Amino acid sequence: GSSLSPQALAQPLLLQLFVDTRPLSQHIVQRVKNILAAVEATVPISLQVINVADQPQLVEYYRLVVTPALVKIGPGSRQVLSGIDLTDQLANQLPQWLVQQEGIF
Repeated sequence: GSSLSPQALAQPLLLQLFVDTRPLSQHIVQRVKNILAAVEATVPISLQVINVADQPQLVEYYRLVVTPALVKIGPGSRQVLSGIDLTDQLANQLPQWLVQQEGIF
C-alpha cells in the first residue's frame, strides 16, 4: 500500500558507438570519451561500441546505414549521430541532453 523508501533514481547515460573497428572510429572514440569525460557530472555516461561488422542487424534497426556512427539511447529521447561529425554533433547534442531547455520560462 504505502512506500517507505521508493526507488526512482536517475540511471547513467546510455551511449553507444557503431564502428567497423577502423582506427578512425577508435580515433573518434577517444574524442567521444574525452568529450564525455569533459563533463562527467552526477549522471555519468557509459560508452558501448558495437561492431557493425559482426552484427549489421541492429544497425538496420536504427535505420543506421553510415559508419562510423554514434547513437544515444537514453534515458531520454533517442538520437543518431554519424558522418565523422560525431564529435561536432555529439558536443552539440550533449549540452542539449543536459540542458533540455526549449525556451525561457
